[PDB]
Amino acid sequence: EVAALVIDNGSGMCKAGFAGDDAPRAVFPSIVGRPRHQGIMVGMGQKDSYVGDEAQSKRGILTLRYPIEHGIVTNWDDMEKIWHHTFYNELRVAPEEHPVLLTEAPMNPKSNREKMTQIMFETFNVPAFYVSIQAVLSLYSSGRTTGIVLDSGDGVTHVVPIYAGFSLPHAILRIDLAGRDLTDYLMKILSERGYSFSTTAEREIVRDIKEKLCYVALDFEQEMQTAAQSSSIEKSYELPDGQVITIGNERFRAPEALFHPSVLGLESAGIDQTTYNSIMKCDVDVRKELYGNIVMSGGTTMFPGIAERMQKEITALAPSSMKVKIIAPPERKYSVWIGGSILASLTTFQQMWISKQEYDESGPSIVHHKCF
Amino acid sequence: MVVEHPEFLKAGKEPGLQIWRVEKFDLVPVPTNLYGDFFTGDAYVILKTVQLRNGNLQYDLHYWLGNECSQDESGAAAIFTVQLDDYLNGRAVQHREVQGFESATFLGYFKSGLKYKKGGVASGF
Ligand SMILES: Nc1ncnc2c1ncn2[C@@H]1O[C@H](COP(=O)(O)OP(=O)(O)OP(=O)(O)O)[C@@H](O)[C@H]1O
Ligand SMILES: [Ca+2]
Ligand SMILES: [Mg+2]
Repeated sequence: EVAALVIDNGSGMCKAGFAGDDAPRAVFPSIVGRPRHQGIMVGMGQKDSYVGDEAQSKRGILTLRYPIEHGIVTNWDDMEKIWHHTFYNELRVAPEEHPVLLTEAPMNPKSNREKMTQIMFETFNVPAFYVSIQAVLSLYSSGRTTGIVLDSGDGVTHVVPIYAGFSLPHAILRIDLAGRDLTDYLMKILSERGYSFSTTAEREIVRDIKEKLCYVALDFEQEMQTAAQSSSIEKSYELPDGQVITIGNERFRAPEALFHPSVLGLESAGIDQTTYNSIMKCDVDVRKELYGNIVMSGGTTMFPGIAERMQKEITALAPSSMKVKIIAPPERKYSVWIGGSILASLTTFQQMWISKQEYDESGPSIVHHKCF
Repeated sequence: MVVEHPEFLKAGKEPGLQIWRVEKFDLVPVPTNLYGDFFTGDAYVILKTVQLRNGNLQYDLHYWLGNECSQDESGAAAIFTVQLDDYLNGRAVQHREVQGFESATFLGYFKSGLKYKKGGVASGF
């Protein structure tokens, strides 16, 4: 029939597409831009709002805003503009014609979940709706019903233990350090090497250096000095201006903040310790399966060496007899979205949607149990 | 549970073994005469139902993942497993069975062992 629409609203990037597709058709920055002074002509800022890539490219004349902070919607007017844009300009379909599956961050407040439900039914007039926890979709994507998902995105990093299909809320832990923080951190240490990056285009360069040259060191200490005595770890980066530069140890120093947030004046356990902490809050019978199914999702887990470093660190914290296994799907930047695409395409899911009729009779508060 | 699917209605009614193959986002029964034959490019769901002394039914749900099955097949096999467990009131124990690492329990369901077959139904993607 009519494909369901699947949208994963990341703090940094929105992934949108049609259920049944193997990947999101549209992946764009979760930004809403508005003219500081709107015009009456082409190229002057005639539209009352811009979303995504366009808002980004028209930086010079717009005021950009991010309605999602740490995976939580904090500006509903702006969120609705992103959603409107997503349906009509990105997917190019009217929402009233399709079931819509949205994702949410672990531990998303109940008021937010109901507001989202209300907007979808009352504003976009969707015929069917469902909301899924991001980490759970990633777990399904990996072909499992049990595991502990480490989802490090742009805005937040969550550790979510899931047993037999159900997350264990009491054990979910959040680390308030993610990709945005890493880019800013690389921007600082690169700056202290004698280079300059402070504007958004410059920051975008640093983000590019982060996603292309950075890596997680297996043993930080020994790695450091291996850059001290050699130029074995140095790679050259060709700037947009032609000028070429050399990134050295900043390559592994930046992502190291994931293991030691202290480097950002942040007093929080790193991702390895937090994964152990979460597993420890779970029932014994479940821990063995969690240790054996540590699933990585999110762009910030894309750093080469991260799985090898997590395997080592977790092995050291777990009992010696414990089989520890780290699963890092190559497609983990889209794991959440793919999980949603699969879920919404299942013949068996067709009775799971909250209907318009149901919403009409019981309202938005039905979302919590309906999407449990 | 609010799930309406013909195979869900047939699931775990009498003691025995039931096998379904994931075929393009649907759960399709495997003919009984072929139980034991598994396509390595496919994913399947196996339900072993045993009659308990007190009259209750004990369930073991195994989702078998072929070495070459696509992401939609393994993802659906996992989700179908959770859904069936939920439909059967959660009385089952879920087992993930990867080609080459099947549990002794799973293998024990097949007297003549397993017959791997290269190939399978195309991805639903
Ligand atoms: N190859 C890579 N190596 C390191 N970081 C990467 C890579 N690719 C993307 N990233 C980073 O991942 C982040 C985006 O990740 P992701 O799409 O998972 O986040 P999100 O969904 O928008 O965030 P959140 O779930 O916090 O709401 C950005 O900071 C980006 O720079
Ligand atoms: Ca197949
Ligand atoms: Mg995300």
